[PDB]
Amino acid sequence: LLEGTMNLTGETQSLVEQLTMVKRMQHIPTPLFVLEIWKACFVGLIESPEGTEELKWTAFTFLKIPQVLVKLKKYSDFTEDVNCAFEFLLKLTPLLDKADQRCNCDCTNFLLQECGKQGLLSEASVNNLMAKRKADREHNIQPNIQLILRAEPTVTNILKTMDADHSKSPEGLLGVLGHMLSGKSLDLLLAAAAATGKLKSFARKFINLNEFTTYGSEESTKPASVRALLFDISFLMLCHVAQTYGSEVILSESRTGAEVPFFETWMQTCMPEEGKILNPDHPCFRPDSTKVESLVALLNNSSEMKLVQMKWHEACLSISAAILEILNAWENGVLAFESIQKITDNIKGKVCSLAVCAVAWLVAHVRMLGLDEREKSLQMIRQLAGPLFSENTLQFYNERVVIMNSILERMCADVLQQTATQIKFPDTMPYWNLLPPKRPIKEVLTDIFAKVLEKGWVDSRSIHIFDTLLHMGGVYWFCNNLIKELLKETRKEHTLRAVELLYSIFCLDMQQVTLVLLGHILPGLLTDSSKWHSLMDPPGTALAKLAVWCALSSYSSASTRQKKRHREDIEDYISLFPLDVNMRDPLNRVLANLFLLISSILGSRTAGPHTQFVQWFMEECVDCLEQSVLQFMPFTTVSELVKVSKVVLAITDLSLPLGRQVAAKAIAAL
Amino acid sequence: MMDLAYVCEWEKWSKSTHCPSVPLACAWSCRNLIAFTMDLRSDDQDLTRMIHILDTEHPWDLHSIPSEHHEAITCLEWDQSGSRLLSADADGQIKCWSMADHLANSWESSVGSLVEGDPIVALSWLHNGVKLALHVEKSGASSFGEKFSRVKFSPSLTLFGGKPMEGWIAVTVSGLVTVSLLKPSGQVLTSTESLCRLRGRVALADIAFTGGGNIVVATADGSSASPVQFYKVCVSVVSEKCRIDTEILPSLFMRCTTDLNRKDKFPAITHLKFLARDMSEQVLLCASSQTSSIVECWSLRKETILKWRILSATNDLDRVSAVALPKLPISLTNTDLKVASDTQFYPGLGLALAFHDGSVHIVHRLSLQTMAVFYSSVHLKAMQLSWTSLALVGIDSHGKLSVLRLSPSMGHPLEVGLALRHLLFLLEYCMVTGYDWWDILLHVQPSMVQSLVEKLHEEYTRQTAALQQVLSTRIL
Amino acid sequence: LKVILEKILTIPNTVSSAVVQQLLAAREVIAYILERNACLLPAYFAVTEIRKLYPEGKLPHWLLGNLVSDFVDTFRPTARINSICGRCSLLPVVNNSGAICNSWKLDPATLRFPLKGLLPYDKDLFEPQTALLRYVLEQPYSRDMVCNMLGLNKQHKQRCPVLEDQLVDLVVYAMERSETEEKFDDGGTSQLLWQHLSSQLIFFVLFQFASFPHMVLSLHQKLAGRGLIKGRDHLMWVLLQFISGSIQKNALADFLPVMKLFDLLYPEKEYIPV
Amino acid sequence: SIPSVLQGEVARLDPKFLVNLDPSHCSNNGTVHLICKLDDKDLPSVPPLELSVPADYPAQSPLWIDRQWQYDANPFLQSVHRCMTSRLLQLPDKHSVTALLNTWAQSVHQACLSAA
Repeated sequence: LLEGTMNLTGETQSLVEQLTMVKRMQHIPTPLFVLEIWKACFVGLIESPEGTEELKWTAFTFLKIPQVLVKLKKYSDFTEDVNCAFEFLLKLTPLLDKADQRCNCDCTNFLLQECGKQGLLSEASVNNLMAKRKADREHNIQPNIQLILRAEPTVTNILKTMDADHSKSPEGLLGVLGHMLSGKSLDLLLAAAAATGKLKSFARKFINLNEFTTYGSEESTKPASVRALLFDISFLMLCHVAQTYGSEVILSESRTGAEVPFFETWMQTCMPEEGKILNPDHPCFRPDSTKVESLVALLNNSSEMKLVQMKWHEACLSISAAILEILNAWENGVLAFESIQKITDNIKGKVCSLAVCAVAWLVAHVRMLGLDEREKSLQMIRQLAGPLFSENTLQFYNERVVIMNSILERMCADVLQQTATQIKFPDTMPYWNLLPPKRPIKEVLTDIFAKVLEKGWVDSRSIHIFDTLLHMGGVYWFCNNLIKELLKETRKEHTLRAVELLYSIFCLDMQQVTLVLLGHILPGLLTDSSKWHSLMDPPGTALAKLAVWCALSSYSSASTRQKKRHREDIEDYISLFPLDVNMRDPLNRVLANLFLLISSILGSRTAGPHTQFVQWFMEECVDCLEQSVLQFMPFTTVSELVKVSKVVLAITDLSLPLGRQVAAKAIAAL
Repeated sequence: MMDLAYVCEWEKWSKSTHCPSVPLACAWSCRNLIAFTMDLRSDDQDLTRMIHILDTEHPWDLHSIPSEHHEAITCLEWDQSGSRLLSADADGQIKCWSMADHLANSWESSVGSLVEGDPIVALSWLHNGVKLALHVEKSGASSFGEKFSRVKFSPSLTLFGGKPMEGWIAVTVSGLVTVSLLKPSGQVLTSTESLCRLRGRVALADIAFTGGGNIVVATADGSSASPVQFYKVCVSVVSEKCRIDTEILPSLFMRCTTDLNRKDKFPAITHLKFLARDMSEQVLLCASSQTSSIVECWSLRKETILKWRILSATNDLDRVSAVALPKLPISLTNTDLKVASDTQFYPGLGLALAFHDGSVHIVHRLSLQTMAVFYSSVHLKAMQLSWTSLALVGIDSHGKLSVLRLSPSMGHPLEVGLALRHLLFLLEYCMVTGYDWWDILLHVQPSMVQSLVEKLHEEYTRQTAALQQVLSTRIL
Repeated sequence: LKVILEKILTIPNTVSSAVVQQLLAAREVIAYILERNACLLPAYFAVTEIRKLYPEGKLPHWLLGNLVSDFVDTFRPTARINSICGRCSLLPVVNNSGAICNSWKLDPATLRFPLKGLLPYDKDLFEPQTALLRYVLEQPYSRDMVCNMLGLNKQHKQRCPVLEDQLVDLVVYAMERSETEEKFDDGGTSQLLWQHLSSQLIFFVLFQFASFPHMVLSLHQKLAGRGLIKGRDHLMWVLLQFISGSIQKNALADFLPVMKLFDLLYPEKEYIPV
Repeated sequence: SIPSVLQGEVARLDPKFLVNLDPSHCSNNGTVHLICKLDDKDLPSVPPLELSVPADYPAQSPLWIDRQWQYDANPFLQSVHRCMTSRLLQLPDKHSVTALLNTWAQSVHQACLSAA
């Protein structure tokens, strides 16, 4: 559910390796694995709210997981396991009925046909299961499932034939862009591309077409209007892609030479996203001084009419300083309101991208400005985004103004929340500003953890709240509070399920949380003279299992927000771990320190619950490994464990050249 | 002559193992009292959660207060008169420690405030509203009122006349602020509020006061690529609690990132300070990378109506680990700079900086220029200066404490008369106030004791028949 | 088994380990006793004696270890057989005919369902059941029902505290409700609610199942800083019923905190118009 | 660690014995474990007869860890063992380790004399 919620665009190799790693960590039968996967997919589909999220979830659960199963087949007998898991899943009639009635179609038949296409299930078994499902069920608008399954080949065809620009025919380009500009077509194409994992080339191709079309050439009025429409539609699609599927896909991250696209620079320096705040006085916002004067003269004279060749990129860079000049003069009081109305009508008349860039710059400037002076700009901002402008449209205005309204909503709601203002641009953002404004975060964290523990499964809204809480509070606070909440359980099943849920909760960013844990929380709980009173048997065993799971999972080697978070902050790990292979990776240092501490505790005097805890740690460390984190383990603990009381030796020896004789000596003296 | 006075260390405190590093705090009171905490991790956690009280006259004996705190202590603050200590850590638990039976070796607390789960990043006492200005030009004016002039700031939260009200204000990790006020009795009134609707990480915070009874709070995320927000706060007690009114002030952006030559360096902000408390028109920023660091100063002077500009920026610095500010209230007027430059009188023009080496630097206040460099022959994590700025205390990354002698001349030779005038002018400041003079005695030479005594004797005389009546015990 | 467990409990929670191997003999004896294969004794006796020693929520000794804990987990299935599904959300219809069924009774001490045996039951059966009696109290003519399900006999003074706490919670909930809108309807199911609330309270406090000064102090504590002042006149009407009901029976002091309450609930300096 | 009494008593034993620390088991504690070897020209070889010394050795007595299978399968060795049991039942309370070692030597000698 966590993978399907956030990072639906990620490579399936990471998901496959994580699933196999989880399967190896705790012994899971294959039919139970597949049944759990299918049940998780369906329950995630059902709870999705109406909108683009339902389309994304349907695309994910009906396109992406067949490749995961195919890769499981390739890496790994599996066929009868899949059939057995399916016959388990077919017993659940109410869940299937709710999923069927939500999507207005028999989704089980489509899923069976899709998995049969991949060859996972045999034809006779497919027919028998279809007959069983129809018997169980016996007790004009096309559904989105068929739309996705029939439009993914359309996505492939469009990606294939667009490279040649349809034999350089602009009219056909307008026709095909208008065809995909109809109801929900863009969202279906984007979801199919994301599920198929081919959106990168799609964005690359649109960026190349935009770079070709911005400069343009000499044309008469009709082809010039064609060029302007191409530029506007490409800009709208790129902006929608940026605001819907993050900032990672459009950016190339691999570009040779100084001929970088201008849209990439605008993306990096001009659009306010959830993780970036712009500087209005950045050097990129001060290109020149004559181009902006030409642009403001054109704006205040009449309709531009010069769009045959206009240098769209330089003009777009110029609206920032232009609108700066108009707003400064307007605040000076030398310009009337009707002049501003005429300027906004000129901006919103023919080309709509200029309004978008002006609104973005206005938001960036307003963010820095003080409370008593911000109200002046918002009225002209909402005038820029007022009702639809008629008697000036070329064609294809409906979805254009819809996508513009959505883009400006997702760009301006952040500042609209700060003040008491509402513009009502007419949901597209159900997960936004969820936590209460005044109460402390510990209360909501504990309440949500208790609710998740009681229910037995994690919801997507809870995932988003956990993500924002982790962003606000920090890794140490989050882990310490969650572990402190863990140690209040007196029942073995409750703490077992708590650890099982907490592993997936910590799977948000495994490296940082395991580093913080193994470097700060376990040594602190193990060294203090008054803390092992809470290290009793059920919570101690559960915490030891969680710790060893996290340690070896991180040794075996997940969000943009956490990516910027751990790229933001540095930490001198050499000073943190003086330490009495590489010795530069912090995981190696912290694990060596932990092993030194565990050896010292085991060999110490006046043993109590902590020695039982370290015995459990060693026991589950031996149990979990296939043969590997025991390379850093000291050689004395081999004899120490025998002293404190076989297979718990040979696996731990690691067959070192010193290991052979130390193991022989240890096992000989039993 | 920048020198080392004495190094104090404790046996068995060192040789810690499996101890992650933890930040420390230090506090110097009006009397020569030091309150701090040190990283020990020696066979018990509580040794890292104890308050160490030291008296400079007897460094060898130290007092330990076993504070009942559950997390690492963040900040320590003294009162305007050094009779109470404010301590705060993560997970709330703000405590007010009071002196027991008027003994400095016994402390007990009965007043506190608590917010659950939110670590406190900023904490400060309320303002009383009295400050002075010192003029070095009029050091021979032969008049106490002429030398130390009243500045007449206004106090905050005045009730029933001109008597201020006492209390404290704290800022948590999130956009949350708490205010506590103390009744003349044991009653305490507490309230909490949210800064603004924009709730995000506040890694660094600072608090200052302004004339008129307003509080300026500065918040920094710490990413070096986001603006530093400023807010204004007013506290009013409407008959049952202290309500807080907050509004937004213009922000700024970091420098050394638009240079377009090498901007990837210095990716994190590590220190945000106010140049002086009750002086909210200057803000010091210190950013650092894994190797180098940069320190800059900004001001809100009038040329939007209010804008932040750049004053100075050092060439290149190593990793910054500790910064300390002066406490002497210099008048800072134009006519005083020339007479404080021709005469070697630098008691309030220095900012103290420490690095990850054994190097300690004294840098000029208005323009960031180095004037004094000290090498220890390890690095300093927490440090403080004095009211007269004649000495600084420092805590290294070990069990050692250091006290360093700072001289006004800073190596420049001077005649006897100028030194005598400097010493008597500094002593008269402690004469007017109730502060001690141990750091002043650290620098007096044995040869010129008689001249100082006699000249102070005639300084005692020829007063306007009232100063002599209340300064006999102090003059003796 | 009882004596061996009680003797092992006397060992300190932290002891040396040079002797623990000499101390594990008691663990071996208990391991032999708690084995369900050799059938030394029925397992029901072993689990009930362990639960008699260790109530729920208390951790076992650090020397016994998992050996005890896993044992009670093996009695998890049987406890599921003797549990009614959805017990917490069952609600009856209140009548004055009497003849109470035994299925609706509650624990007078802590408001819990009487459970048969010491089996490791479900978690939801160990929290107080505040919803059932909250619903029962809210209904009109629910006078004998409450005393019957709480075990009260209305012939002997008892001074039951949880009843006072529930009454205070009901009054503050009614105050919040009267604070909510009171504008859509002139009545708004308020005046009858206040009359019933007031009427039932007069009955509970007259038989001395609750204490007046304690209730007033508790109400002041609950309303301290809550800022719910829109229907304070009704609460003052209820307090008038309080004081005028039994002024002659008791002393003046029993009414001392009302003064603080009047001041708190009425922060004003200007005159109140008629 | 090792108390001074044990070190002194080991320093002041007859050179027939070369007792030393047990390679196995715990060390540097109140309870120590020793393994014994007998080197007497007039006596044969016997099992090591290891001992355990509790904490605060004065004013108490040590105990001998019996190993029945080691002394079995030979009439000579089990005769030694039964004489050993008899002598240790004849030893009084508060005895030392040197007395037990001398008892071991004398029991071996008596068994050898009885055999031949």
